[PDB]
Amino acid sequence: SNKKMINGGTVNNWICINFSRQVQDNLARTFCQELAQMCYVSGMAFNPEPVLPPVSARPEQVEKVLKTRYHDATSKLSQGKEIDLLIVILPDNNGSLYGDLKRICETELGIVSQCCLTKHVFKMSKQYMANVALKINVKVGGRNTVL
Ligand SMILES: O=c1ccn([C@@H]2O[C@H](COP(=O)(O)O)[C@@H](O)[C@H]2O)c(=O)[nH]1
Repeated sequence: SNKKMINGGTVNNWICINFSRQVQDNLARTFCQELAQMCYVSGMAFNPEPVLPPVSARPEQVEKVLKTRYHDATSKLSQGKEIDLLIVILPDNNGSLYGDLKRICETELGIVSQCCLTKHVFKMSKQYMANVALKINVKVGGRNTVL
Protein backbone atom coordinates (compact mmCIF):
# COMPACT_ATOMS: atom_id res chain seq x y z
CA SER A 1 0.00 0.00 0.00
CA ASN A 2 0.94 3.58 -0.81
CA LYS A 3 -0.51 6.29 1.40
CA LYS A 4 -4.04 7.51 0.56
CA MET A 5 -6.58 10.03 1.75
CA ILE A 6 -8.87 8.89 4.54
CA ASN A 7 -10.80 12.16 4.68
CA GLY A 8 -10.28 14.61 1.82
CA GLY A 9 -10.27 18.27 2.83
CA THR A 10 -11.81 21.16 0.89
CA VAL A 11 -10.07 23.79 -1.25
CA ASN A 12 -12.82 25.98 -2.66
CA ASN A 13 -10.64 29.06 -3.12
CA TRP A 14 -6.96 29.16 -3.94
CA ILE A 15 -4.33 31.20 -5.80
CA CYS A 16 -0.88 30.69 -7.22
CA ILE A 17 2.10 32.96 -7.01
CA ASN A 18 5.20 32.25 -9.11
CA PHE A 19 8.73 33.35 -8.27
CA SER A 20 10.58 31.40 -10.96
CA ARG A 21 11.94 33.32 -13.95
CA GLN A 22 11.98 30.01 -15.92
CA VAL A 23 8.21 29.63 -15.57
CA GLN A 24 5.76 31.56 -17.78
CA ASP A 25 2.16 32.27 -16.65
CA ASN A 26 0.70 29.49 -18.72
CA LEU A 27 2.95 26.83 -17.26
CA ALA A 28 2.14 27.86 -13.66
CA ARG A 29 -1.51 27.70 -14.75
CA THR A 30 -1.15 24.22 -16.34
CA PHE A 31 0.81 23.01 -13.32
CA CYS A 32 -1.86 24.19 -10.88
CA GLN A 33 -4.53 22.55 -13.00
CA GLU A 34 -2.81 19.18 -12.86
CA LEU A 35 -2.28 19.50 -9.13
CA ALA A 36 -5.93 20.52 -8.57
CA GLN A 37 -7.15 17.55 -10.57
CA MET A 38 -4.91 15.16 -8.58
CA CYS A 39 -6.23 16.50 -5.24
CA TYR A 40 -9.77 16.03 -6.47
CA VAL A 41 -9.54 12.44 -7.71
CA SER A 42 -7.61 11.58 -4.53
CA GLY A 43 -10.67 12.50 -2.50
CA MET A 44 -10.64 16.28 -2.00
CA ALA A 45 -13.14 18.94 -2.89
CA PHE A 46 -10.88 21.17 -5.03
CA ASN A 47 -11.96 24.06 -7.27
CA PRO A 48 -10.46 23.46 -10.71
CA GLU A 49 -10.08 27.26 -11.07
CA PRO A 50 -8.20 29.78 -8.94
CA VAL A 51 -9.70 32.98 -7.53
CA LEU A 52 -7.25 35.01 -9.68
CA PRO A 53 -4.75 33.87 -12.41
CA PRO A 54 -1.16 33.17 -11.33
CA VAL A 55 1.07 36.19 -10.91
CA SER A 56 4.82 36.32 -11.45
CA ALA A 57 7.03 38.18 -9.01
CA ARG A 58 10.63 38.75 -8.04
CA PRO A 59 11.81 37.06 -4.81
CA GLU A 60 12.75 40.60 -3.70
CA GLN A 61 9.12 41.56 -3.59
CA VAL A 62 7.88 38.49 -1.66
CA GLU A 63 6.31 40.71 1.09
CA LYS A 64 4.54 43.05 -1.32
CA VAL A 65 3.30 40.39 -3.75
CA LEU A 66 1.96 38.09 -1.04
CA LYS A 67 0.13 40.82 0.91
CA THR A 68 -1.29 42.42 -2.24
CA ARG A 69 -2.35 39.17 -3.88
CA TYR A 70 -3.88 37.98 -0.58
CA HIS A 71 -5.84 41.22 -0.38
CA ASP A 72 -7.02 41.24 -3.98
CA ALA A 73 -8.09 37.58 -4.00
CA THR A 74 -9.84 37.71 -0.61
CA SER A 75 -11.68 40.81 -1.67
CA LYS A 76 -13.07 38.90 -4.70
CA LEU A 77 -14.71 36.30 -2.43
CA SER A 78 -18.23 36.22 -1.05
CA GLN A 79 -18.13 38.13 2.26
CA GLY A 80 -16.83 35.88 5.05
CA LYS A 81 -15.14 33.34 2.79
CA GLU A 82 -11.36 33.00 2.85
CA ILE A 83 -8.54 31.68 0.64
CA ASP A 84 -7.94 28.01 1.44
CA LEU A 85 -4.56 27.55 -0.24
CA LEU A 86 -1.65 29.45 -1.78
CA ILE A 87 0.42 27.45 -4.27
CA VAL A 88 3.88 29.02 -4.66
CA ILE A 89 6.30 28.10 -7.45
CA LEU A 90 9.91 28.66 -6.35
CA PRO A 91 13.30 28.61 -8.06
CA ASP A 92 15.09 25.32 -7.24
CA ASN A 93 17.76 27.28 -5.37
CA ASN A 94 15.78 30.07 -3.67
CA GLY A 95 17.92 31.06 -0.69
CA SER A 96 15.86 32.82 1.98
CA LEU A 97 12.66 32.90 -0.10
CA TYR A 98 11.13 29.70 1.30
CA GLY A 99 11.60 30.80 4.93
CA ASP A 100 10.36 34.37 4.20
CA LEU A 101 7.28 32.94 2.43
CA LYS A 102 6.49 30.72 5.36
CA ARG A 103 6.87 33.41 8.02
CA ILE A 104 4.56 35.75 6.10
CA CYS A 105 1.94 33.06 5.42
CA GLU A 106 2.05 31.57 8.93
CA THR A 107 2.25 34.66 11.09
CA GLU A 108 0.92 37.55 9.03
CA LEU A 109 -1.63 36.28 6.52
CA GLY A 110 -2.54 33.01 8.29
CA ILE A 111 -2.83 31.24 4.94
CA VAL A 112 -2.06 27.62 4.10
CA SER A 113 0.73 27.40 1.51
CA GLN A 114 2.33 24.72 -0.62
CA CYS A 115 5.69 25.40 -2.24
CA CYS A 116 6.68 23.69 -5.49
CA LEU A 117 10.09 23.83 -7.04
CA THR A 118 10.65 24.74 -10.73
CA LYS A 119 12.23 21.33 -11.40
CA HIS A 120 8.96 19.59 -10.49
CA VAL A 121 6.82 22.06 -12.37
CA PHE A 122 8.67 21.18 -15.48
CA LYS A 123 8.38 17.45 -14.91
CA MET A 124 4.79 17.42 -13.71
CA SER A 125 4.89 13.76 -12.82
CA LYS A 126 1.77 11.99 -11.51
CA GLN A 127 3.79 10.55 -8.60
CA TYR A 128 4.92 14.05 -7.63
CA MET A 129 1.35 15.35 -7.95
CA ALA A 130 0.05 12.53 -5.81
CA ASN A 131 2.58 13.28 -3.07
CA VAL A 132 1.84 16.99 -3.08
CA ALA A 133 -1.92 16.26 -2.91
CA LEU A 134 -1.21 14.30 0.25
CA LYS A 135 0.68 17.28 1.84
CA ILE A 136 -2.07 19.74 0.86
CA ASN A 137 -4.76 17.46 2.26
CA VAL A 138 -3.14 17.31 5.70
CA LYS A 139 -2.56 21.09 5.63
CA VAL A 140 -6.20 21.96 5.00
CA GLY A 141 -7.40 19.54 7.66
CA GLY A 142 -7.90 16.30 5.86
CA ARG A 143 -6.49 12.99 7.00
CA ASN A 144 -4.22 10.43 5.32
CA THR A 145 -3.53 6.75 5.95
CA VAL A 146 -0.33 5.60 7.57
CA LEU A 147 2.03 2.98 6.16
O1 LIG B 1 14.31 25.57 3.14
C1 LIG B 1 13.61 25.05 2.30
C2 LIG B 1 12.69 23.91 2.66
C3 LIG B 1 11.90 23.23 1.56
N1 LIG B 1 12.07 23.70 0.18
C4 LIG B 1 11.22 23.02 -0.75
O2 LIG B 1 9.83 23.34 -0.57
C5 LIG B 1 9.07 22.16 -0.78
C6 LIG B 1 7.85 21.90 0.05
O3 LIG B 1 7.18 23.05 0.42
P1 LIG B 1 6.15 23.02 1.59
O4 LIG B 1 5.43 21.70 1.65
O5 LIG B 1 6.94 23.23 2.91
O6 LIG B 1 5.14 24.19 1.37
C7 LIG B 1 10.03 21.08 -1.19
O7 LIG B 1 9.79 20.09 -2.24
C8 LIG B 1 11.36 21.56 -0.75
O8 LIG B 1 12.46 21.04 -1.44
C9 LIG B 1 12.90 24.87 -0.14
O9 LIG B 1 12.94 25.29 -1.29
N2 LIG B 1 13.60 25.59 0.95
